[PDB]
Amino acid sequence: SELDAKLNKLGVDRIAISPYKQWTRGYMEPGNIGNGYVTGLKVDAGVRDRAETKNAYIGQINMTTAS
Amino acid sequence: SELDAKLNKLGVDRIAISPYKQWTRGYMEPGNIGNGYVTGLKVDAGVRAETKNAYIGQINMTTAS
Amino acid sequence: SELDAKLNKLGVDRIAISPYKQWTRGYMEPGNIGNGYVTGLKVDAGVRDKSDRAETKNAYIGQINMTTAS
Amino acid sequence: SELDAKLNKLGVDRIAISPYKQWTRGYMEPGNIGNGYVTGLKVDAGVRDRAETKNAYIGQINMTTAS
Amino acid sequence: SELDAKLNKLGVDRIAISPYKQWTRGYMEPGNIGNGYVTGLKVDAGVRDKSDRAETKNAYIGQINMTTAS
Amino acid sequence: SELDAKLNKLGVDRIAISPYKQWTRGYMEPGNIGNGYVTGLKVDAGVRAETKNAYIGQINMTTAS
Amino acid sequence: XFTGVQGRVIGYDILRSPEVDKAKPLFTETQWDGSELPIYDAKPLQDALVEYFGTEQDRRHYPAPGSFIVCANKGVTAERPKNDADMKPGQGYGVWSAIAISFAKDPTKDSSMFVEDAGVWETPNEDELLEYLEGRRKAMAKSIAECGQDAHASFESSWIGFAYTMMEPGQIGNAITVAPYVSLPIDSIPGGSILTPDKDMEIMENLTMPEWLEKMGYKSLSANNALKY
Amino acid sequence: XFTGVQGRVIGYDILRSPEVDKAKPLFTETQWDGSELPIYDAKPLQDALVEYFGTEQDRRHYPAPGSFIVCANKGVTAERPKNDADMKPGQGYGVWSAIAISFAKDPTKDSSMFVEDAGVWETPNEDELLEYLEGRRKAMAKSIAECGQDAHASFESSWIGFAYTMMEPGQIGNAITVAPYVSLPIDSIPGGSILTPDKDMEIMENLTMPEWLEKMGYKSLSANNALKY
Amino acid sequence: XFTGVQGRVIGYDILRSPEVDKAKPLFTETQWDGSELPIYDAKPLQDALVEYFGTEQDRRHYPAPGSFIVCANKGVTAERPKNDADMKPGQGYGVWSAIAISFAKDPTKDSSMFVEDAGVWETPNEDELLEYLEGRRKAMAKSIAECGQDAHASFESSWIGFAYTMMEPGQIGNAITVAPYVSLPIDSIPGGSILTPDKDMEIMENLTMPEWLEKMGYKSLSANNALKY
Amino acid sequence: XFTGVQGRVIGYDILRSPEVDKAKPLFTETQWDGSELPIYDAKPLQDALVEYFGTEQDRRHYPAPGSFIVCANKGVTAERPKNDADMKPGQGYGVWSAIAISFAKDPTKDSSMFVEDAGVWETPNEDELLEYLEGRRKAMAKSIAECGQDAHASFESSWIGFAYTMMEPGQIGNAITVAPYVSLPIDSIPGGSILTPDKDMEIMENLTMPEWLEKMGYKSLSANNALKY
Amino acid sequence: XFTGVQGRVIGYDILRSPEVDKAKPLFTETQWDGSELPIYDAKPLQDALVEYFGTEQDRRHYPAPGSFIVCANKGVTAERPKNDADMKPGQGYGVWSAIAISFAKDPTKDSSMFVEDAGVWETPNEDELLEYLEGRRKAMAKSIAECGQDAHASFESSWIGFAYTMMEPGQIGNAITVAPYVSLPIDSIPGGSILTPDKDMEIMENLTMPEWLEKMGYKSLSANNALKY
Amino acid sequence: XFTGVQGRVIGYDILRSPEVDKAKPLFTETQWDGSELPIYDAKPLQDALVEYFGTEQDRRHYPAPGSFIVCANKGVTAERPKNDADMKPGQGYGVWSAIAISFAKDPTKDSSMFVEDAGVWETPNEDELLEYLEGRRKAMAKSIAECGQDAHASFESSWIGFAYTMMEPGQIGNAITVAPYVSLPIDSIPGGSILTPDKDMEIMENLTMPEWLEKMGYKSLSANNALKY
Repeated sequence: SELDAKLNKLGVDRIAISPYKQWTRGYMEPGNIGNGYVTGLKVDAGVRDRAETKNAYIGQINMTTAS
Repeated sequence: SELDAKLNKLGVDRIAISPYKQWTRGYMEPGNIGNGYVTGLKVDAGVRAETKNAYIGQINMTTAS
Repeated sequence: SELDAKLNKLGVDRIAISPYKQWTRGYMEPGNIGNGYVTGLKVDAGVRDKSDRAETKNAYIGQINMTTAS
Repeated sequence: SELDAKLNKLGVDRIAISPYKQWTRGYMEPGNIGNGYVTGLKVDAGVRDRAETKNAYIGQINMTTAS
Repeated sequence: SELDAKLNKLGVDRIAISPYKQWTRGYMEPGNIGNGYVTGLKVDAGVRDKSDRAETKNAYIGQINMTTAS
Repeated sequence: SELDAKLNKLGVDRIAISPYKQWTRGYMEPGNIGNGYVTGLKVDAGVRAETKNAYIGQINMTTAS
Repeated sequence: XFTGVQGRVIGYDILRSPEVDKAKPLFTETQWDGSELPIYDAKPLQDALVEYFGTEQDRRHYPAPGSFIVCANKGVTAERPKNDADMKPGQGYGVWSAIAISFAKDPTKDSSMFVEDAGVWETPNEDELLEYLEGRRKAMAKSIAECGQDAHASFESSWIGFAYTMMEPGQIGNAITVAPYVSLPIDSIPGGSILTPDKDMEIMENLTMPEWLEKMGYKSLSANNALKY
Repeated sequence: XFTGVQGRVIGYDILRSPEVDKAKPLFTETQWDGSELPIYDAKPLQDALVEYFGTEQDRRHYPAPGSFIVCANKGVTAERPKNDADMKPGQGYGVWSAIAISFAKDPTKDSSMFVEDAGVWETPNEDELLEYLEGRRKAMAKSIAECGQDAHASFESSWIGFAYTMMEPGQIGNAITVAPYVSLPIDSIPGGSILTPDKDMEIMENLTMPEWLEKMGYKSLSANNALKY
Repeated sequence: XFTGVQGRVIGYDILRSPEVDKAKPLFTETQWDGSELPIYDAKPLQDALVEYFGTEQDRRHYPAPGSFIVCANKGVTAERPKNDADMKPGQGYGVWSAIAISFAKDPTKDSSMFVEDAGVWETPNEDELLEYLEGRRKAMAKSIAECGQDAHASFESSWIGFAYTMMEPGQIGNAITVAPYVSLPIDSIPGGSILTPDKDMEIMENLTMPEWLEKMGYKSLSANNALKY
Repeated sequence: XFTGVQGRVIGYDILRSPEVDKAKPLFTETQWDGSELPIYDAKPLQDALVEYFGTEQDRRHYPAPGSFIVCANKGVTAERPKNDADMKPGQGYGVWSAIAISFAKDPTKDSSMFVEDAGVWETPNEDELLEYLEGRRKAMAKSIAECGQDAHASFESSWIGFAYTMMEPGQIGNAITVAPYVSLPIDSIPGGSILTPDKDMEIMENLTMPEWLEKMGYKSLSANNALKY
Repeated sequence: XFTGVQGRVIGYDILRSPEVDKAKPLFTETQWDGSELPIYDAKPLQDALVEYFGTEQDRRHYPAPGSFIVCANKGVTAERPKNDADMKPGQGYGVWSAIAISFAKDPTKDSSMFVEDAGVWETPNEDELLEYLEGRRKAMAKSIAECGQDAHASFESSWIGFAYTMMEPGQIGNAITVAPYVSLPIDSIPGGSILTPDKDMEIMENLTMPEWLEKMGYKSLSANNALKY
Repeated sequence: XFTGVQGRVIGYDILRSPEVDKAKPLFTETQWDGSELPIYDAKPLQDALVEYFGTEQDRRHYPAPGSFIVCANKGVTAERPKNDADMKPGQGYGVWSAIAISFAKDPTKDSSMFVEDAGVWETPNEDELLEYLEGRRKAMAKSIAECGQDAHASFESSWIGFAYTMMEPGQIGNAITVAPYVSLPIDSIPGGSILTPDKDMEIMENLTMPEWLEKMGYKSLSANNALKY
C-alpha cells in the first residue's frame, strides 16, 4: 500500500514469505524471502489439574522473547 | 536420509554449514549456508559450569523456551 | 585492518552494513549485508513519578525490540 | 498479466530489471534482477560517404549475435 | 564422482539445474542453480522444396535462440 | 579508484573475481563474484595462433562485435 | 514490544476483518500532543489470528514444528489449592492477562506499540475480577497516552483485550499474551507464487478476512462471536 | 531469433502504443492449422522502441556504455561507386532490410518468432525498390505461415516493416535489423523500486506508451508520424 | 525447547555413537496413544557432543568466539555456607540438573521435545540425592508421556540424564542444562566442501562417531566411560 | 568447441547408455605422447541425447521456448536443382556433416574437445559419399591426434559420427552438427529436488540410460537401433 | 556478553575518539598469566556511542523503528517512597549500574568480554554511593582478572564506567547497561556505497571520531565533557 | 568492441607496466572536438597480458579449460602454395593483423573503443609489408579520430600494434586479434580474499606490473623486450 511506497525509498520493505508448505515460520529464520515480518495478537488462558494450544495454535514452537 | 527426501518436498531442508575454520556457529547467524540446525545435549556441574567437559565457552547465549 | 586479514582466511569477516536510510539495525536481521556486527557501550539512568526514560536518555536506542543475550 | 500467472507455476518469470541509473543492459549480464528479458524492434538505414546511431540509439554497445 | 571431489577444491563445481518444469535451458541463463553445464551430441540432416527441418528432426532443439561458440 | 566512486553511485561496479583456483574465466559465466569485467590485448600470428605468446588456449570463444 | 516500519498486523493491515471499522470505541483519552486517542476492544484482531493459524483441531497456518518464532510475551501460572484455601503467596483463585496494540499515527517515523501485562487474583467472585479488568484497561489506556512523550510519538488508536479463567480445587492455571513475528506461507495467498514476493503481500493486504476465507475454502471460526478468551 | 516464455515486446506487451489495436491488416494468409493470420505494418512497435531508447540527441533509456546486449541481427553494406557506374559485385544502388515479429497464439507452449532479412539492390529508380519490398512482405508472410508446421505452432499476428536508402556517388550505405534483449532500468518505471521487481514489471505492463511519456515528462517523438525508417 | 523438521541430534542422527542401539531401557511407560515408550540413559548422546565440541584443553569444534548460539537452557547457583550451616533460603548442600530428549515418532508432523529442569538440594548425604534423581526420571518420564496429548503427538524413545555436585564450605556451585543450536563447519566433515552443502550433511549422517574420529585423527574422549557429569 | 572442467556429456558421464563400454573401436592412432587413441562410432551418445530431449512428437526434456542455448555448431544448405543438373557452385547432389568428441585423459588439466565439420557433395551415387565419409573419419581422427601437441594434451578416446542425405529434384537440404550446453530440469532427476543441487547431479551420474527410462516411465527410442542419422 | 571475532567497538576500533590513547589508567591488576592489566574509565567510549546514535532531540544514527536489536543488558527499577521512608524491600534511595569491556589480547583466539552489573542502594548521602561505586570497580576489575583462567584467556585493557541517580519522594528510578549489536548504515560512512561493503568498513575504521563528525557536518556532543551519566 | 563503465584494461588500469607513461607518441591527430589525440605503440599492454595469462609452457593465469570467454576478435588464414606460386585468390605470401584501443576521455559517459582489423598480403618482400603496416596505423588512427562524432565522444589516447608473419612453401598461416573479457582469480591478487571483492580489485589497481610479479614470485617475460608479435 501507499505506505510501502514511501517506505521503500528508505530501503525498507515489508515482504515476509516463508518457503514452507502450509507452515508459518519466524522473523529471521534463514530462507525467508523478504525483510519484513507479520505479527498478530494472542491472549488465551486455561487451567488443568495448555495456554498455547488453545484457540489460536502456536504449538510446538521454540519461543524467543523480545521485550 | 529418507526423511529429508519426504521433508524437502515441503520446502524444508536440514543443511547447516558454517563458513568458519574450525568453529561452529549458531542457527540464524548470517552467512550460514543452509536452513536447518544441528543440536546436542549438554549437562554439566561444578562447585565454571559451561567450560567443563563439553566447551560452549565464550558464547553469547540466547534463550529459547 | 591487519586483523581482518588474518581473520578472513578463517572465513570470518566483520562487515556490518544495513540497507536503510539513516537507521542502524541489528545483528541477524534479514537484508543486512555482511556477517559481522558493530557494538558500543551505553549506561544511563533517569526518573518517573508514582501511581523508556532510561533508554531515551543520552544515547537513544529508543523504540527498539530488545532481545537479551547473556 | 494473466499469462505470467500461468507461466510462474512452471518456474518461469519475466521480470527484467537492471540496477543502473538510466541505462538499459542486456539479458544475462550479471547483477540483473529477474530472469526474463524485454525485446523490441529496430530497423534503420543510413549512408555516408551510422546505421545503429540513427533513430533508436543502441550506440556504443558490444553486440552478441544469437540466431 | 571422484573427479568432482578433486575438482571442487579448485573451486569448480559441475552442477547444472534449471528451475523450469520439464524444460532444459542454457548455460549462463539467469536463475540456473549451479556453475557447470551439461552437453550432448546432435547431428541430423533433412529436406525442403523450392521457391528448422534439420533441427526439428530426431533430437529436438526446436524453437531455440542459438548462440555460437567456436 | 576515484572513477569507481563516481561510477558506483550510478549502480555500476567493476569488480570481476572468479572462484577458481588459478584459472581466469569469462564475463557472465555463472558464479563470478562482481558485475564488471577485465579485458586485455592480444595479437599474435604463426605460419597455433592462440597458443602463442599469451595463452587463451582451449577456450570456447563467443564473438561480440 | 513494538511493530515498526517492517510491520503489518494480521487483521488490521493484512487480512482485515470487517468488524474493525464497524467498531466504535469504549472511550477516548487526551494525549500530550492533544489528540483524543480512541481505544477499542481487541476482539476482531484476536479473532483474526485464530482464523489464520487455526485451532489444534482445525489446523490452518501454524508455526512450523520446531521453528524459532521470536515473540513478545509474558506468562503466569499458580494453583488455587487442593482444599487448603490458605495462600502460600504464589497461588490465587484466578489468573488474567492482556495485550494492547496502539497503531502509530505515522509509520515513517514512530513505531506501533504492544503493551502486554498479566497477573493473578486473590478474591473468588467473578464480578470482582471482571470489574478489575475493565478498570485496568483505562490504566493501560492512560498509560499508552503519556507513553508517547519520551519518544515524542503520538498514536492513532489502541486496541486492548483480555483472557482470564477462574480456578478452584488444586487446579493450576495459566494465562498468556503473545505477539508472534512470522512470515506468511505461499498457499495462504490465493494466486501467490514464490516468484512474486511483493505482489504476494499486496494480495493479503487487499483481501478482507471474509474474502480470504472464501477463496481458500475455509469455514469461518470467528463467525458469530463463538470464540471465548 | 525468438522471443519465448520469458518475453515481452516493448510496444505490444509493455508500454503499448495505442496504434496497435487501432491498426488494421494489410492482408491475411491461411496457415497449415487453418487460421487466417493477419499481417500488419510494424510502424507502431518500431516507433515505440525509439521513444524508450531515445535518439542520439534526445537520449532516454539506452544500453549502457560497454554492455553486452545480445541481439538478433543482420546487417549489410556496399558502395554505389565514385562514378564508375560499373558493378564490382558487392556494390549496389540501394540497400534494404526488414524484421518481422509474429506473436505466438499460446505463449505457454510455442515461441514468438522474429524473422529478419536484408540485401542490396541493383536498379536505381526508387519505385522499383519500393515495389520489391511491398512484394517481399508476402514472401516473408507466407513464409511465417508454412514456418509453423515443423514446430506444429500457429501464430496469431505478424507485424512486418522496412528500412532502405537509395544511394548514388561513392557513398557507402548500411541497412540493419536488430531485436535487442534488454532488462529495464528503475527510473523508467514510474513508482517502481528496486525492492518491487515484479510489481515494477506490471506497472510497465499497464501503462500505454502515451501514459508512460506523460508521467515521465518526456515529449513524444513518434507523435505525428515524424520518424522515417 | 524443541527440535523439529529442521533437526538432527549430534549423536543420534548425525555422528552416531555405537552405544545407542547397544543400549537397553531403564523401563517403559504407557502413552495416551497406547505405545510403550522406552526411556534410556542419555550417556551416549552427551558423550557425543563432547567428542565434537571438545574440552577446554582438547579444543575441537566449538562455538566461535563471540557468536550468538541460541540455546534452550536453565541454570542454577547457590552456596553451602562458610560454616554457618544455617540456610538463608537460596543456599543448599548440593545442586542438580537434567535434560531429556524424546524423539518424535513421525518428524513430518510432530516435533521432538527437550525437557530440561534443575534445582538445589537441602540434605547432605549423597545417597539421598542420587536417589531423588533416579526417582525424578520417572516423573519426567510420565511427564513426557501425558505431554503429547495436547499436541496429539506420540514419541518413540526418551533419553534422560543428570549432572550434580555436592558442595560443602562456602563454595558456590552451578548446574546447567543446555541444548545448543549450531551449524557444522567444513573441516569437521571429511571430504566435505563448501560447494557440496547437502552432500556434506549426508557424510556426517553416515559416519558413526568412531569412524568420524578415525578419519579426523582425533583420539576418543568418551572411550572407556571416562567422562563424569 | 570444448567441454572442460565444468563438463558432463549426456550419455558418457551422466545417463550412460550400456552400449558405450559394450563398444569396440573402428581403429587406433598413435598420438605425439605415444598412446594409441581408440576411435569409436558415436552411435550411443547421439542416441542418448535423443532419449533425453525427445522428438517433436515424443516431447521429453527439450530447451525451453525462447531460451538462449549457446551451442557449438556449423550448418550447411544447398539445392540439387529443378532439373537443370548444371551446378551454380553452391549446389550439390548431397549434403553431409559430422561431430567428434574426444574425452580428455585428465579433466583436471586438459579439456575434452569437440570437432565438428561439414559440407556438400558433387557426385550422385550414394556409395561414393559413404565412402568419402568413412575415409574422412581418419582425417578427423589423425587430426584429433596431432591436435593435442599445441596444448600438450593427450586424449583417451574419440567418438565420431555422421549425418547425410542425398538429394535430387530442386529440393534444398540441410545438414548440421550441434553440441548444446544446457542445465538439467528437476523432474528429469528421479527423486531430485531443487534443494539438493549436487545430490541431484550424482543421481543422473549414477543411473544408466536404461534405468533412467524405467524410473521415468519413458519408453525407449534408441532401443533396437531405430534412429537414422 | 561478548564481542568476538566478528567485533568492532564504536569508539575503540571504529570511529575512535582521541581521548582513548590520551587516557591513562586508574590502576593495574595482575592476571593469572602475569600481565598487569590496565583499567581505564570508560568515558570516551560511552561518549562515542552518543555521537553516533544521537540524542532524542539530536537524532543521528539510531536503531530503526521496530527493529530487533539483540543486546546484552540488565536493568533495575525501584521507588524511594511517597514519604513513608520505610522500605518495602524492592525500594531504595538510589539506583546504579555499570558496564565493563575488556579487549582481548588476541582476537584470533579469545573473545573480548563485557561485564555489566547493577543494583539499588539503601543509604541517602551521595558520597556513600559514589564511594561504593569507585570501590566496586576494583571488584569488577579483579573479577575481569581471575575471569580469564577458565578460558585461559588474558586481556589487554578493561574500560569500566557508571550511571546512578539518587532519588527521593515517591519517584521511581531506573538504571541500565546495554551493549547493542548493530550494523552500520551507508550514509554514516562518508563516501561509502552499498557496492563497497568492506571498503565501507575500513573508512569507519580509519576516521577518528572528530574527523567523522567534520565530514558529516555534525556538531560534537561529547566535546567539552558535557554528557552526564 | 568496446570496454565501458565496467572496464579495466590489464596493463593500463590494473597491473600497470611502467612503460606506459615512459612511452611517447608516434604522432598526434586532430579530433572533431579539436584535441590532439596522441597515438602510442601498443607494446606495453600486449606484453602485460602475456605476463598475466602466461605462455603454454610458463602457465600462469589462463582461461579455464572449457570456459566461455566472450571476446572481440577477427582471424585470418591462407596458404602460400606448395610451389605453384600462382594465386587461387584466398592465398597470399604473408598474413597480418592489428588491434587498437582508445581510452575514453570521460568513462562516465563515453566508452573506450577497440578497433581491430586484419588481412593477407600479396607481395613477398618483408619491407613492403612492414611499410604497409606502419602506414595503416594512420588510417586506423584518423579513423579513431572521425570515429567519435556519431557518438559525440572524444578520446584521450589510442594505443595500436601488429602481428604478421611472412610465409613461403605451402605453409598455412594465421593471424589474430583478440580482446578477451575475463574475471580475475583470487590468487593473482596478493592478499586478496574471496570475502573482499572490491578491496581485491583495488590491490590489482594499485600494483605496477613489476610489483605484482615480485610479490607473486613470477619471473618477468616482457623484461628486456624478448616477446616477438
